[PDB]
Amino acid sequence: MDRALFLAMSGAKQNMQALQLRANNLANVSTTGFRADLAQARSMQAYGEGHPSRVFSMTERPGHNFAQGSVITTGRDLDVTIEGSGWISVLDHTGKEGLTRNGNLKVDQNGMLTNASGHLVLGENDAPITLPIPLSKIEIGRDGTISVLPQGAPAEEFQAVDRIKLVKPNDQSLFKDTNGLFRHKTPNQPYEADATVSLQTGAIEGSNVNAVGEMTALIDLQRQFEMQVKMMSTAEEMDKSSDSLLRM
Amino acid sequence: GIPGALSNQPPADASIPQDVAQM
Amino acid sequence: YELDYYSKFGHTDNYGNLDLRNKPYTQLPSGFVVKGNLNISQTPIKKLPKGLDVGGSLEATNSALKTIRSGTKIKGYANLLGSKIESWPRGIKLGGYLNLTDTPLKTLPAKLRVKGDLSVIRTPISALPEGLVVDGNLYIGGSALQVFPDTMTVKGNIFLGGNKITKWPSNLTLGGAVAP
Amino acid sequence: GLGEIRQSMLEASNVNVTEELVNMIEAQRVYEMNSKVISSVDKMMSFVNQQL
Amino acid sequence: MHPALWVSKTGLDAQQTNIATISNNLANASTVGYKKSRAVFEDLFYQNINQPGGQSSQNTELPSGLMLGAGSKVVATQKVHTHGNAQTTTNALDMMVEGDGFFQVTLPDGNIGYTRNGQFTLNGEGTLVTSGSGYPVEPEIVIPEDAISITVGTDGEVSVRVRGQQDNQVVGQLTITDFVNPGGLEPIGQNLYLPTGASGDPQEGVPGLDGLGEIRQSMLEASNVNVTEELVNMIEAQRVYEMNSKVISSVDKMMSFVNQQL
Repeated sequence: MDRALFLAMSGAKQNMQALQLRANNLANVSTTGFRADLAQARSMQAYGEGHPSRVFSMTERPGHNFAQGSVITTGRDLDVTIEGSGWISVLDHTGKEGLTRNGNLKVDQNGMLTNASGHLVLGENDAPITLPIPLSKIEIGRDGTISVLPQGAPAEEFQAVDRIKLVKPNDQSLFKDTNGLFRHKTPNQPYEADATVSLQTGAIEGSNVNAVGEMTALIDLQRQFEMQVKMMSTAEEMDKSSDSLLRM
Repeated sequence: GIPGALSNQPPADASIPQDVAQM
Repeated sequence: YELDYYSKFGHTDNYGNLDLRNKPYTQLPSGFVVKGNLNISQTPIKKLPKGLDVGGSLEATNSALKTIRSGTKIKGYANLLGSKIESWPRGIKLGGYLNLTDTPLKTLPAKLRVKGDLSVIRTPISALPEGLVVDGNLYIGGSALQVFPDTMTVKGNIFLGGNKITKWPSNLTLGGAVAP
Repeated sequence: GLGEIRQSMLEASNVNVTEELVNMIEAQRVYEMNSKVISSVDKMMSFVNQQL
Repeated sequence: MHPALWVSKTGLDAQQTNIATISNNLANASTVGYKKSRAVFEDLFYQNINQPGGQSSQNTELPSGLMLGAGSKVVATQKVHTHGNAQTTTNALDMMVEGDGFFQVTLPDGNIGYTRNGQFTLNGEGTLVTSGSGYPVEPEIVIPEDAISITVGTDGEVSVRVRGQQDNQVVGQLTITDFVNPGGLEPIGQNLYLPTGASGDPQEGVPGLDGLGEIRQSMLEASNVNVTEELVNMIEAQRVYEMNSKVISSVDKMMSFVNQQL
């Protein structure tokens, strides 16, 4: 009726969306290699004839928290965590290359090296890494080199077979896709395998969700949500009062 | 008129020479 | 007074737009760099520091801006409607228009290039410099101009604004027309 | 490449009791935090149909 | 947000960094040649609210000149490069530096990293390498197979005893590096430091001349962490952390009252 009902409704709806965005981070505190999503609000003015008094606010995801996660020491050979900044190249079920930070690796019955989510890990050849089937000792190098020991072979047979593809692009050019894999915003952009990133083998990288940061965002989203609801109530209260004009 | 009053039109800006030049 | 490292921090938004509207500042730090638009309208600033680099637009309407030092770079436009500037320096990197309406401007540097419109409305300027090239419209309404330079390039329409033109350029490539 | 049989021996469980206790601490805290969000959403929804 | 909420949150993040750097020190309480770190706090900038002119000396004792802070932050995790105590071991391949000086090892990428850790050993070829990842020590020191003992002098002069001939044959000489500002060195893990701009240029020289330290064989440098200092600072960090939580809830209750009463 006054268009301030919808101006406040559109703000209250967006505050719920930001609340859900923060809720996903808290639901994913223990997730491995999880980058917390950032939430903010953007002011978009309604340009047109009349006084510039109506400005909408909509929530967006400007970026992600690319800080180093909490490293968990597991003493497992097939667990690796990226030191500092970096990524691991994996292809999902669609055969589409995407960057990940989950270094919880495993070997299937055929020998292909996958991660906890089943994404095949790429290597120097840019093809999924395949290991000889009857292994005896698998050690992951600090730079990503994979050295294996054939079954029954003596100690002095630690030959390298593959090198984990570690990619360190600009963090501002990466977006989180629909399946948690970060990809270039510009499509058809090759992932250059960096040789500077290092793996801290024997440990797993946790999530970087700042629990306090989400909680203080929640309490501010609640108060701003409630204040706009009062604006909706006072908008209809004014409308009801301004109805006796035609009540002759 | 009042000084410093906001305008109801997009704010001519920098990128896209189009605005930086046309008055 | 002057502008310090922390004085400017209170007048900057998330996109580096410096707003000094009616602020009692008289000068800016030497070698000043502003990421976004700079607004110094209605300010007692008399001279801009040398090496000023603006990533946006300049607005100094109704201000005390009188002197500009050479080497200043402006990505956008320079809006000086109603300032106190008397002379325009040579070598200013300007990517927009130069609005000098209601200014005491008298002289302009030779071979000046303006990438947009040029307004010298109500200015005591006596003669446009030879080699002046304008990529937009020309406003000379209410000015003291009565003689045009021999060669000038106005990509837009020249607006006389009332003053009588006694001499026309010999080499003039005009994309528009001439209006009184 | 196979292992060797050792007589009069046994293999103890490889569980790390300290790891489980540390895991319990984190899991309990995450459990309580998500409960607050559910309570927060319900209180926000309560404010809507009560104020309006 | 209400500005009082984020002011208190910066105090919470400042203490979280303090807790992180204080748990790391206690984790490396037995690491050989480990230098403790302390979190250094500094207050954020104050903004003039009632006087946008930016003149904070006009009426500072008046409401017009009021200035409000933006919280606190951890400005640096300063390393305290004090000398540690001596551990007397039986191994002949571990060394120690008496005073100022840093050992030199060659990283896989080519540049050298400086360390206080003296736990060394030999590889298959016999070169002196680190006891951990195995990075060789600069300059290279190769021990002959016929050698029966290793003697490292106070000036790093490495000599071995070989039977069939008296006098020890010298097979190399250690050399240590000192820095003008060792606190500016970048820790990279594995008991290694990388030179930075704030540290200054490396100053290399024989271990025992020009103010450098002396190499001690069969001796190790203990970590300089003070476990009691960490526990005391841990106590303060918790209480400051709790206090900033109280005010955040206090602001939340006040704002909840506003939209519930009005």
